[PDB]
Amino acid sequence: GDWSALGKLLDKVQAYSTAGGKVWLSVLFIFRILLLGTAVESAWGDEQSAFRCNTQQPGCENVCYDKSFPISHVRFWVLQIIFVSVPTLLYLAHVFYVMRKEEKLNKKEEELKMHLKQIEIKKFKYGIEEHGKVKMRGGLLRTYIISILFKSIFEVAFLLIQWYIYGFSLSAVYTCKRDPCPHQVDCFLSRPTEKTIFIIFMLVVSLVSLALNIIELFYVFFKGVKD
Amino acid sequence: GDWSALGKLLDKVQAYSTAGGKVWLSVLFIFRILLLGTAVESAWGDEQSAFRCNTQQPGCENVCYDKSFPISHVRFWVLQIIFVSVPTLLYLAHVFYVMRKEEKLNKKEEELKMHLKQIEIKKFKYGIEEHGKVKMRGGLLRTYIISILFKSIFEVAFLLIQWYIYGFSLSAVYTCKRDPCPHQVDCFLSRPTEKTIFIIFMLVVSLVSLALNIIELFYVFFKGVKD
Ligand SMILES: CCCCCCCC(=O)OC[C@H](COP(=O)(O)O[C@@H]1[C@H](O)[C@H](O)[C@@H](OP(=O)(O)O)[C@H](OP(=O)(O)O)[C@H]1O)OC(=O)CCCCCCC
Ligand SMILES: CCCCCCCC(=O)OC[C@H](COP(=O)(O)O[C@@H]1[C@H](O)[C@H](O)[C@@H](OP(=O)(O)O)[C@H](OP(=O)(O)O)[C@H]1O)OC(=O)CCCCCCC
Repeated sequence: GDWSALGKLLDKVQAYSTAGGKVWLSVLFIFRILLLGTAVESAWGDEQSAFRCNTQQPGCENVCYDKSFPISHVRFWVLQIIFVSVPTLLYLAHVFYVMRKEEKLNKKEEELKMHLKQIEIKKFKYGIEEHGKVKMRGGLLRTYIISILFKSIFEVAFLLIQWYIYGFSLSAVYTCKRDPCPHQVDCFLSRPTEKTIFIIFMLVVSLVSLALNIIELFYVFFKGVKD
Repeated sequence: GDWSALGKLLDKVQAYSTAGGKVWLSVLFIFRILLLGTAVESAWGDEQSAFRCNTQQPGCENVCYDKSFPISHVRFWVLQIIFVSVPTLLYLAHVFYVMRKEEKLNKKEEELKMHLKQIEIKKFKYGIEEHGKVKMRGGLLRTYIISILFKSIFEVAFLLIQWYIYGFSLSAVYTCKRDPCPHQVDCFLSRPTEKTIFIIFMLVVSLVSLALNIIELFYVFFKGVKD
């Protein structure tokens, strides 16, 4: 694949994050990315060539396959993985902006050495005191919360879309009724059992990730209330 | 074919018959027998090999053909021709019995030459006077009438059966729904137009024959009333 850039960026962002965020990144790296690339994507290797129908009408097989699978599961999961990673990058960008502000303020104070008072109050407001121990307060906390909410809503929306379109199982026999197939025809899928097992596994993984980020949000809210 | 024996017997029986009976025998020989043997039977030469359906399920073609054609038209017409010829043979047998009685009575009278009175009354009762001019009176008339009625009822029964089973036309496309064919399949006949034309022609011929024998019955009833 080509997941090198996204993996590198996630490795860059995982340095400064909460424990729940680190666990979420770890499970995303292990189960969502590694498992799909290694063995899951090989199952959908001949979902088109092994598909066949019980007719001799030309062109009915392509129409029935297009009717049966509007979009492959592997591509759907890739799109989901892409769409549940942007807000972390947004948080990384905001952290880098905070770092730039810290560097400029440090340069100004080094130049200086009531200005000290305002420099210190600005360094405390952004949570930059130890030169490498950026804390979450004011803006970073807001960005983190909105990122968590966006990730959760994207995941639940994708789950609902998948539930509406396909369901959570693949029957061994599919009934096709569309031109130019005369009347109704019978078509047979390929590897229904493995696909059902992997779909259930991915559903479980998605639910676990949802619960994990919910726990992370609750913990960060409690930490904010602590102050 | 093997119609030689029946044709010979009909040639034997046509010697002594009414004009309507002779015309009926002529039309039966010309249109019913000659036409069917010459060209009509060749049309149903590949009604099985040219039949095909739009499926690749093994054994569906035979089942659909058996569903479509319970009995071929040619065999039905042959059976009809056979079943609308027996009563003429029965009349021929009765005429031969009358001839035997005439020969025995002639032998007895030649032996003799009040007995003359009874011989003459028996020769008049059976209508045997001129030694070769047998007339219809008493028993022959009854046999002729019952033969005509039996022929008419057989013909109308066969016509009704054909109307109930097939109809009077063959559509170019037939819909088949029977195991092991999955759902419904489309099957295509062979030479629908020629078969429809010949079916209509045979129906017209049968109606003409029915009208002819009705006219013959009316004429013979009038002749009987004449006495
Ligand atoms: C049931 C758990 C409920 C809490 C779950 C909390 C989340 C969880 O499960 O792991 C993350 C957590 C915090 O780790 P993290 O390094 O971020 O935080 C440490 C500590 O918990 C305080 O946050 C700070 O020290 P102190 O306290 O001011 O001296 C300081 O962090 P910070 O403030 O400078 O950033 C750290 O010493 O790890 C723990 O071991 C918590 C202690 C209890 C671990 C044992 C379980 C009670
Ligand atoms: C509209 C027709 C209505 C009648 C249709 C009648 C049926 C029809 O169309 O053809 C058969 C018919 C009878 O022929 P067939 O030879 O059986 O009978 C002749 C005749 O008609 C009488 O029956 C008898 O003679 P006669 O009269 O006693 O001297 C004698 O027969 P039979 O008694 O010994 O067995 C015969 O001379 O032929 C005709 O030419 C009828 C005369 C009219 C022909 C012209 C048309 C009027």
